[PDB]
Amino acid sequence: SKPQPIAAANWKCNGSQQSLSELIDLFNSTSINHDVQCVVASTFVHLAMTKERLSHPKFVIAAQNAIAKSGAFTGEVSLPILKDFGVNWIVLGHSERRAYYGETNEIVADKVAAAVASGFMVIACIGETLQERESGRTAVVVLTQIAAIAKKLKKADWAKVVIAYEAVWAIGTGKVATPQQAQEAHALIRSWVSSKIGADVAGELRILYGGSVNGKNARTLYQQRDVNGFLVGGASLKPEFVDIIKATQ
Amino acid sequence: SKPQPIAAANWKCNGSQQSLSELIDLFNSTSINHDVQCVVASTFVHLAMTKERLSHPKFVIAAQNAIAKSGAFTGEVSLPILKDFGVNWIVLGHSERRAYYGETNEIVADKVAAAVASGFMVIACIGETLQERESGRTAVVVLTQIAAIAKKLKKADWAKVVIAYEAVWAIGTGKVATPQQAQEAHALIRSWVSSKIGADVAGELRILYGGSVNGKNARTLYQQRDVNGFLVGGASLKPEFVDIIKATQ
Repeated sequence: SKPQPIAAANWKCNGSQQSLSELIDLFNSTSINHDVQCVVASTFVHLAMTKERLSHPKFVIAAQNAIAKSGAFTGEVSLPILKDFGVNWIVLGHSERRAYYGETNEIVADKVAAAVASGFMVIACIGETLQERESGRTAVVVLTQIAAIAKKLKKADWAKVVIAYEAVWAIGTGKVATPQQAQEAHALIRSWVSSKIGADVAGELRILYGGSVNGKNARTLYQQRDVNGFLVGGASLKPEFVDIIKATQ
Repeated sequence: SKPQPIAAANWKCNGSQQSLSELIDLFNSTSINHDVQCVVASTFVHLAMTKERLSHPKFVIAAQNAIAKSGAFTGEVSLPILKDFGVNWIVLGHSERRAYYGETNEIVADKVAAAVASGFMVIACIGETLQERESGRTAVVVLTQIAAIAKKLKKADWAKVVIAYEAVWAIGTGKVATPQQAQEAHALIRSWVSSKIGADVAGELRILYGGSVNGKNARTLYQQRDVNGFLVGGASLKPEFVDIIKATQ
């Protein structure tokens, strides 16, 4: 048995007010009989409606991104802004931001540490591409990313840290990730944390699977020793997200 | 005559729920006797409240950025999302996003083209830096930037285009933008438009001044022939933004 699992919805850059309203209420309707933190990471635009319309005691809201401080940064949203808005959870370092929007390992780490310092619960994303997996660089890449983050934190910080292992290599590539492959990656990350931060931090840490997660595959993913729940992409916009949460029992 | 002026508030990455609420109600309180579009560009997070709480007939809400389409773009907000949210104005290509967030001339142009195609009113920002100006490259840079935008648009598109001339070189630098320098930038711009797009377009086009504007300089800036209002930064978070609106009379 395990730390409290997390079922996190990464809606990404998606939703309409009507589509999202209905999903929120489906989420509200769910009876969750176990301890699980559910999280909905909507676009910035949708944070208001979600905050107001989502009333479920097991759900919190998150941002999908931020910058560290307010000021002369047109188009961007900052941590104190989110904080003032009552958002206390945030996803940082998503593969898409690292790929498209200039988030290097250091930029992500700095954002994580800034969010940790401001009181956020952080879902810090790491993980490797297909090309990196196929060139034998899974451990090099993933451990590099997490080392970059961890050197910006101190022990106390890890209470507020969640690590999402995005198996990007396993999303839309032909390669469907087995529970074993998932487990093998999560084990790698947990051993690293044990060895580098300590076995007590490693035992408390939630490591989320953020490859392709759906209603069908979640339970058998979740059952693996070192999988503590999920950061869900496209399925999180659908009813089966409920079955993903249920799969964390 | 001058076309309808625009008084636009760029809040940049600033505001709390309480601070912004008070500011919005001041804006609601204003009595505006002349024809002017006031626009409030808040952070994505504050769009819901601004929309809900701003009730003034001369005001519209705007975003400070978007990407073209919805999808797997964690952290970003798209044009369709904004549209579904009732947001029909947008500021694109702000100096800060060009400087910090990878927006080349092409990227801005592409965003502007997509927003226009989507039915948005677009405040497209151009302008040179202090050292561009002091190397004698004002006209090179500014006309380069508008050309990159214009080549992706067609004639009928321009009814939805506003140009904001950001006098970046004049904000916090010690260099003083006289009304004469504002006017000659604006004239360069409208000349270009007249000569490259058409004198009819150029006569209808709002070219907003977006160097340092405050309640004290605004009237004198407005009275220049080629200035059609303002994209105000710091002063837009303050009461004197009302005086800036009044100055477009």
